[PDB]
Amino acid sequence: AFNTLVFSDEFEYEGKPDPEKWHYQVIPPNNGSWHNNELQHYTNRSENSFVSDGTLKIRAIKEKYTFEGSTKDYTSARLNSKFAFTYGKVEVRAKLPSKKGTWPAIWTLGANSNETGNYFGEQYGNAEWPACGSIDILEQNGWDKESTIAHFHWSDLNSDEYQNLGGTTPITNASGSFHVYSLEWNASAMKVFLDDTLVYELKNSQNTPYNAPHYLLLNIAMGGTLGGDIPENFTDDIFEIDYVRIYQ
Ligand SMILES: OC[C@H]1O[C@@H](O[C@@H]2[C@@H](O)[C@H](O[C@@H]3[C@@H](O)[C@@H](O)O[C@H](CO)[C@H]3O)O[C@H](CO)[C@H]2O)[C@H](O)[C@@H](O)[C@@H]1O
Ligand SMILES: [Ca+2]
Repeated sequence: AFNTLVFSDEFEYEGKPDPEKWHYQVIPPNNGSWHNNELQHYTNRSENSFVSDGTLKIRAIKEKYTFEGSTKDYTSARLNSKFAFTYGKVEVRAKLPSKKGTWPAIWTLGANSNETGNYFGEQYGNAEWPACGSIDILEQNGWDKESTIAHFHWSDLNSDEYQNLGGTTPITNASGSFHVYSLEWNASAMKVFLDDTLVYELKNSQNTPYNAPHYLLLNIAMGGTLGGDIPENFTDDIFEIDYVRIYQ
């Protein structure tokens, strides 16, 4: 159904993520910290993201880092697409971090999120999460690298009731072998796959925030709710992305 390519990055250049395509988040949203009790700051430096040899790397590092008076013990990157879209098929081919404590994600936020320091501000609205909606195409927690997560977080348009549900699936060699993490999203349903396996399908409806533009996020959080305990010896780890493609 989704046969027209509308956004892609094949990462076949060298240096910073293409600034026509990617926006960095660096300002923490919660008084000097990220959410979910996560332990990193996110930066735009070559320490934490770079493109080389046909692939994007996001790299989390145990490193003391201070931003605007708030010191953390880890650094990473959190990218947002400067493409916003309503419906489509998103495909991201990647290798995931292997190390305990890492929490990689490939996900979306409604573009009316107005999250601090994002790219779209109040252009589309001002719907504080979860009312803006989100789709998790991929997460892994810190303690089980043999499973992936797909999940949805939202409140219905006629509600302040927060909903959150999804599924998981087994994965083999998530760090050493590329897999394709994908979403097929239309007015009827949102389906998340790992290669050809359906991880979760949620029916769409007008009562949901999944009928207006979303943007993509790519990140590695450290610690926090799904990162869990980080080994004392942690040095650094990479989330390597061969491409992002979006079709409509
Ligand atoms: O909106 C203010 C509200 O924010 C809540 O923080 C949420 C985070 O819980 C949420 O975490 C993401 C997960 O839902 C899941 O989508 O996967 C991603 C990637 O792993 C997680 O980051 O992210 C949204 C958007 O940044 C935050 O708004 C606080 O918990 C809550 O107290 C506060 O009111
Ligand atoms: Ca590539």
